[PDB]
Amino acid sequence: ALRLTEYSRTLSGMESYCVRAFADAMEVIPSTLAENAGLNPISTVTELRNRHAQGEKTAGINVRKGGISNILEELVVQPLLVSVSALTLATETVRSILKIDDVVNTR
Amino acid sequence: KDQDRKSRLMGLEALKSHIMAAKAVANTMRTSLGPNGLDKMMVDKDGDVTVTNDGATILSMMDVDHQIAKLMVELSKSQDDEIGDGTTGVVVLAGALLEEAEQLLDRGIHPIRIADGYEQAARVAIEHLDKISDSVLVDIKDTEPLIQTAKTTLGSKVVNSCHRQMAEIAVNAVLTVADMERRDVDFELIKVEGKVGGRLEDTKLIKGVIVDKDFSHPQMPKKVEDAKIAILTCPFEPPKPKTKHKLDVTSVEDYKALQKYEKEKFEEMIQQIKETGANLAICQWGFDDEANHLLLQNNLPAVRWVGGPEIELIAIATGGRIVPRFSELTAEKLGFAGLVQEISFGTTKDKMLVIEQCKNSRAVTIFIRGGNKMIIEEAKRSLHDALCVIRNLIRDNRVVYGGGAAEISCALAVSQEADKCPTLEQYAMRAFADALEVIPMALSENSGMNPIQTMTEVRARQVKEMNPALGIDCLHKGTNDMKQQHVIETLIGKKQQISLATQMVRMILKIDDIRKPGES
Amino acid sequence: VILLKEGTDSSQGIPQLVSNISACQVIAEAVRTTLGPRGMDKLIVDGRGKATISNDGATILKLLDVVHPAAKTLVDIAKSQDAEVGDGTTSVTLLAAEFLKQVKPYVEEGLHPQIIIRAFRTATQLAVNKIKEIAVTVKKADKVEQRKLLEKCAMTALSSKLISQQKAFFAKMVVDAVMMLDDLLQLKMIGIKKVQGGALEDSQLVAGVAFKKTFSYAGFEMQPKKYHNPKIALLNVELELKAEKDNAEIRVHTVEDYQAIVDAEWNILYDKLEKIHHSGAKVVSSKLPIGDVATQYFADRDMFCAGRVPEEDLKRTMMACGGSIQTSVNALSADVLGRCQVFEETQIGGERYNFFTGCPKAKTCTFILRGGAEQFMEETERSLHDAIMIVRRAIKNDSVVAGGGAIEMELSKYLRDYSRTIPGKQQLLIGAYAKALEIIPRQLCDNAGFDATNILNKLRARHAQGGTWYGVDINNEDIADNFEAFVWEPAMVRINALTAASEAACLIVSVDETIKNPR
Repeated sequence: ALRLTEYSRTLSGMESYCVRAFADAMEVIPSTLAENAGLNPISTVTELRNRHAQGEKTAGINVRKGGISNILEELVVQPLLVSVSALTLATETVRSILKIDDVVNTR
Repeated sequence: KDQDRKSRLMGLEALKSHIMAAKAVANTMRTSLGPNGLDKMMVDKDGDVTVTNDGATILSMMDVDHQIAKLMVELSKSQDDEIGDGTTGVVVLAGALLEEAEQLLDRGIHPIRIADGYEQAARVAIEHLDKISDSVLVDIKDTEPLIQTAKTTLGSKVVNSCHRQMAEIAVNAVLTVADMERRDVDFELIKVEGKVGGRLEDTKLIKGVIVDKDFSHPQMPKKVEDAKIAILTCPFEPPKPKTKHKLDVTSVEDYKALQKYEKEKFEEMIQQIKETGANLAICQWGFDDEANHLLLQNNLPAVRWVGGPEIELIAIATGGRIVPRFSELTAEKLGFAGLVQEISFGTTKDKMLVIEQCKNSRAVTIFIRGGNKMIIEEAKRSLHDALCVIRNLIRDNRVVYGGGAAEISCALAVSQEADKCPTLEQYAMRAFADALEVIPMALSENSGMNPIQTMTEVRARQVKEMNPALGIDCLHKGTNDMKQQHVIETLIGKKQQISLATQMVRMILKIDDIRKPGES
Repeated sequence: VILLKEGTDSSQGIPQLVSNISACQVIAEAVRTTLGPRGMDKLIVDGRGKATISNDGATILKLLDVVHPAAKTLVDIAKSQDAEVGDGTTSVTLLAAEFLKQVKPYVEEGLHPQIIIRAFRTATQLAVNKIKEIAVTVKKADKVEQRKLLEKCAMTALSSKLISQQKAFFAKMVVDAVMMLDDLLQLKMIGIKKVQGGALEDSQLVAGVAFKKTFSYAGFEMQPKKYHNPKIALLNVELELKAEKDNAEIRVHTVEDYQAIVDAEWNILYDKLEKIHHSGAKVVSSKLPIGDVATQYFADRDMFCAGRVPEEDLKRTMMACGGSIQTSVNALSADVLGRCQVFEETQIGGERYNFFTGCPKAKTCTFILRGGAEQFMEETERSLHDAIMIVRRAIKNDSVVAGGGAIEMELSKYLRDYSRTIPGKQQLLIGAYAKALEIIPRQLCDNAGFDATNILNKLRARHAQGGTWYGVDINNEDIADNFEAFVWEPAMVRINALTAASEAACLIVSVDETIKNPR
């Protein structure tokens, strides 16, 4: 969500608001994990955007200790295919829904 | 007392109701922003009809019961003493800050915390305006570039036909009443009048005070070169009251007796003019046929039926005093001026009194001719902000290119400074960036073009093509970069648009309740 | 047919006491968000249509005028709070209604109201003894000049404001304005005026009494401003040539009498100007406007006159120069004339301003506000007024305690441990008495936009480590020491706050039946 905002500034036309909306919708995943962990959803996401700007991907949310800590040191890791297939399959479904003008019942 | 039927609005819904009432005023004026902005129809309580796109005039004519809506109107009185042109742009900017604040209230952010974000982002935008600002008259005082700037402001009004001639008059008028080095220009020393007939190209600059009154007699001298002015509240004749004389004449015995007493008063006060050395006599009332008969023999022109407030304006401009009676006359109370003439208008019997100093003075009055009273009234407002543009250039000659180039360049810096604030006010800084984009967006919408495609296209040009800010052409000119189009607004005006809009949003968010009793 | 009440509305028992508790929470709800310097404001409109905007709890309660009988009780307690102290009306109203909320479920359980009164009387007596032990008198401490401590207390209250950058300069002006007073300190003495334009550093501190001087009329290039020992006259007379008050209308058929009538109308005005010259009054301050003709008279007589002066500025002048306000010019004499050492007309701001200097009877001064707009000055006007209150109360009472909910938490912890040592029904009531004292530090976090739960929980655990001065910081969000941050309040003010809150709470509980006589 942080890097797509910078790419939205370099583009032109309608792609500025459309890519930015795609970036802001990526913050719902960390906002949900912070809510179930007993923290402030709005304040936690704000601190992570700064730690990811100055630092690296290491910053994140640790649900076991209930606070922001190093994800690699807490032994939390996921393969790359899960995150890549999550964006690819979800995009194809969202694009398919936007292309539907009307439903027609046949017999 | 009167607790029953008392209107109360409280809670989170109170803030959303205040924003909705504020957006009703902002959405109304955003269509009139810019030179292509649509007009508004005004129906007076007495049945009069007038049409103007001026934002300051609209807010004065709008009658709104809601309390927060009344606060938006009170802002116009503060800005008109500075800008007087982009007053609509502040109301639109104030409505954009509140509209984006509605999305933040759903996230659970406290209103005071939102108001702190706008204040923090406002100083960043004001600081960015100082870097990109360029000067004109710096270190060298010149009237050549100053006249060209005023020609653009008058282009948005109905005076755009004669716009070139009225620019040189406003320049020489301000420089006469005050020096540019003094950097102090009072609007009370500048008056604007007008009369139906003629054209806007007939506007002239007379240094002094001018009011429309005729001479006591048409054969009086029309040109007085020396400066002698007698300003009295009483005419020269036997003393008469302020309403009705009602002389009592029983028969011819009282006629011949009182006429001799009046005859002594006829030659006494007329010859008294030459005793004090005075020439022109300004009296509040008129003269009889015998009084004007003695003035023609002695060559003593005078003005009759001078109004009440006109007496004070003549004594201040000419340097004289108000003399209640001829017994207090002296040489010090005489007013000064270079020339006194009577200039009529076509075949009209008005014959406005003309007082010319034949030199510089501390007060001037601009007169406007035109074929319609409503056009002249709009021509008066056309010079009002024009004087402010010249006054702002005298105070600070640094300027920032307008046409939306200023508001778009600021949001680029504010959006970058947002990631440097690890705190909840970061959202308020991002919403402050999208609010600045509304003013240049309303300019393209009023021009019959796609708003979004025009906004995002200019963003890419300022980041990639060139660092200097580029504007949007609402007049359908050749291209962008209004620097070549010579559309420029002062830097002082840009700092006030952000400062005054921040004050209004901060006051509306901190008010959580509005109370008032109802009719019992 | 035969009815006892016949339209008489009366109720008693438990429901009558519960109905009064819900009515007290409505009164505390209005002033609830106004607690604290950063608290939100309110907007109240009267029948005239004008809106009053301020966070002052004393002003809001006066405009409400609630018809409920139990609500009028808490309103009357706020009036007694002004005479004894003069502030804390919001704290007393909000805290007293909090006790009724805690004991509300105990009333529905069958607990008798008299036992509840026994708890609030005993617990309040112990809280007063605990405040006197914690209160420490600071005077010569660390051999610091008292002027330095007064400036540090002023910068803290003015921090995180519009003047927060210039607060270092304004702290000296607030302390100096208090030092110019006499041994008897009063807040109504020092006036504050606002002047548009100029930066914040342009604010001037005047030792005398200054006013806006809205007089726009003629008479310039005359009336020398410098006077060594002028006679200051206070007159409400209108010196205008043609005025709405004093005129002369006489209808005669004689032409020669018209010259006298016009002169007689000017004679009355000339007489009023002569009676001022007869007493030898150099400075003329008029409430009503003064005509241009009257200005030329005093101009040739080497005397100055200024009209359109507000009545409040004349009353502050009466207590300054040492004279008195005289309505007419006939009774004007040396008894009502004042004296000042230096009188000068200043052009600061571009407007013409007048002020006095070195008046023998003057206990008052005037401060000048300089800012970009009016809203910057109006909010700073009260912001500086709160700084004057801190400096004034610090001089009068030198024994203080840590503010910002710091003393409220220690009285909550001390009484929580003592309540366990009293077997009986007094345990649950005193335990609820300590919890109600925590509403003050909680409202400071909500009015500041912070998180009340995280701050209060970490603050409560911090008092378990022994620090008694720790409290909530309004600027930064964190637990800080209010004693080292120099946030102080007099001990007698906090004692009177708990006494008035406990008295108002016991009175509502003691009310059983509400009897209303139809008439």
